[PDB]
Amino acid sequence: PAKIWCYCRMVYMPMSYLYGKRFVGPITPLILQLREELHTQPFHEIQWRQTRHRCAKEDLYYPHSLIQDFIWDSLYVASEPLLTRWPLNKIREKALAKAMEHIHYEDENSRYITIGCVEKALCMLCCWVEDPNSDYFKKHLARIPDYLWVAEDGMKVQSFGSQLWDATFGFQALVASNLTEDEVGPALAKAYDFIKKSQVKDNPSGDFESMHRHISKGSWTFSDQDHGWQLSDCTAEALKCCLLAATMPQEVVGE
Amino acid sequence: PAKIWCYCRMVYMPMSYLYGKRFVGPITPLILQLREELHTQPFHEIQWRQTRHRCAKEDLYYPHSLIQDFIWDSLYVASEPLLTRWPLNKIREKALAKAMEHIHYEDENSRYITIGCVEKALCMLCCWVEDPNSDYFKKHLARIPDYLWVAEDGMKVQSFGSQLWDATFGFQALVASNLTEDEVGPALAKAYDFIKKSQVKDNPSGDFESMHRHISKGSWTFSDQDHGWQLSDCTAEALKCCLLAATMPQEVVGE
Ligand SMILES: CCCCCCCCO[C@@H]1O[C@H](CO)[C@@H](O)[C@H](O)[C@H]1O
Ligand SMILES: CCCCCCCCO[C@@H]1O[C@H](CO)[C@@H](O)[C@H](O)[C@H]1O
Repeated sequence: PAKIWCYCRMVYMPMSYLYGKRFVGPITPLILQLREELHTQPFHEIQWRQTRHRCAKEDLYYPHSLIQDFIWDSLYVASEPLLTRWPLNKIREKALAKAMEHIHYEDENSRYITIGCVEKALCMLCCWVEDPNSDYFKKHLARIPDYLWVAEDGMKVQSFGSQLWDATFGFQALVASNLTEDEVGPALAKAYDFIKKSQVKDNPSGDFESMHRHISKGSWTFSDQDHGWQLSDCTAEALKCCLLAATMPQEVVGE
Repeated sequence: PAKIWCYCRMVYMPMSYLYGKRFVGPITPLILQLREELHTQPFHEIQWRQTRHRCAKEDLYYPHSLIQDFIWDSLYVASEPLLTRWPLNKIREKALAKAMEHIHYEDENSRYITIGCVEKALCMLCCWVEDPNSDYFKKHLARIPDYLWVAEDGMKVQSFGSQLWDATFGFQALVASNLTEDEVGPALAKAYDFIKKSQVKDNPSGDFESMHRHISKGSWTFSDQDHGWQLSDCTAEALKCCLLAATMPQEVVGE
């Protein structure tokens, strides 16, 4: 796990837990009346072992390799006959406990504003199926309205914040443009103090080192300081903005 | 196989071949309209892995042991995930060929009047699914009317012949009973010549030895000489009959 990308590691881990637990949601009367119209054949009177490899020709960009397909096919008969009727209690329970503790340690350091709407939505189910009555679930439910957005069309969902990146770009554009009226000074200061306050300085809570994470020291995020994720792209623009504002007079922009 | 009983070995071997080939008969319109009324639940909408161990309390005489059930459960996941989607070509083909050649070598020596109606019926299907157009199948079909029988009730099926055993018992009873009228001599001779002709003297065709069979030399069967199966029960009565008839005068019973 210390080799794969961070996004894949944080997305597939709840998927791994859900697959291990084999959790299925309750079959409401809507589900039974809607599952028939979707499939072209009867719901329960079809096969599933040979239906696993059927890729559409419209949504196919990177086809699977022969080795990957062979590995998946071998794993299907290696795991399902074994860890479903005679599951290894020790191994499976340790894996589930490690996944749960890793998710709990990750969300606390991320202030429950974890990367990705899909990842947060899946983590909410992952923590709800473990304890429907807790405080982590309630706090996850509380940050849900932080992603909805409205536009000319109906309500949409914002994948992640981008205020810092656009603010830095706008500040750079304003300082590069000639100060004709010179009245942009108050706005420049009122943005510069926010930029200074947006710097992430504290280390992640707990043993962030040796936990499949990288050291963060005076780093910048892409969305906001409440996330605490290092990203070299935004830091490079922030440093340029700070250096360009450094040569500006103190009496006009402030400290 | 040289350890188990002969009847079990000759009965389960066609069962083994049928299970290995996974042969299923054609689904006629009668089958689809009759498979629904039998099962209390829908035909295809039920489970089968956990339905394997459900023994009735009326037809249970020798319950399965824990070790036997564990062995079957382990074999179910050892064989089905392996030898159904990725079958060992060499091992399975050699096993099927050996079963076919063993059945063919056994039926030729048995003159197609093999032991048991169920075993013969299963062997007929086993040889038909291999070659519907042959001579062994036709000769098996020709000996079918050798088992049907009629009585006061409707037509029945006779599992095996018993003419020799009853003939020996009747001959012993007649010779033990005092010859009052002494006119039973012609009948005694007309039965004694048949008894002499009923002795199995030839060895089974081919290499009967070292083929999971026992040596037969001047043995007797239970049904008729056309079978060629050693049985110590009938031989003991036949020897007693021969010895008791030996002391009888030659001029009255013949040679
Ligand atoms: C030291 C070996 C102990 C037995 C291991 C059996 C194979 C692992 O398999 C698991 O083991 C569990 C505990 O026995 C059982 O519930 C089942 O056999 C199975 O779930
Ligand atoms: C020397 C190994 C050759 C490949 C055999 C793999 C194990 C045998 O097993 C069988 O072999 C088939 C033929 O390859 C494959 O379809 C599957 O592995 C299986 O059906």
